[PDB]
Amino acid sequence: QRDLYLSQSKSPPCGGNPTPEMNTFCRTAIPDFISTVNFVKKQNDDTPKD
Amino acid sequence: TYLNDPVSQAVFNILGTPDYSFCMDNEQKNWLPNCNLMYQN
Amino acid sequence: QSGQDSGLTAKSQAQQALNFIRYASAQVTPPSLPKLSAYSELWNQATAKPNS
Repeated sequence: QRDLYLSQSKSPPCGGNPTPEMNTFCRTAIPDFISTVNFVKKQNDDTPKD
Repeated sequence: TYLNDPVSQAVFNILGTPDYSFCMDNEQKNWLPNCNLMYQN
Repeated sequence: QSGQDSGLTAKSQAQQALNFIRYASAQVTPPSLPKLSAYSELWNQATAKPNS
């Protein structure tokens, strides 16, 4: 979808006068979703260090 | 400047009167502070 | 002549006839041209590159 929007830069939504959230979506890329899940780090965060 | 003949003027009015949506955002929600376009409204 | 301080007004007999022609020929209400968003969406599909 973002590649389609980029190839449609002149026209809306990324063009014209986009809404601020639409502009933010147009500019920022999407990160890799797999790398955001790590059970060890999450459990360590939940557990108190003591 | 304007076209030399009234009938061609009417034809250009029919062909080239943009919609009011061209003086608003792509979400069709809010207007624009400046718009030289002479939309139908 | 000076009848209306605002809006489409005629200052002469010839301009009165011209204003009548504008009114009777339905030139004071122009047709509705396509919405910006809808036309952009349709045209982007219409001018699509071949298999790209």
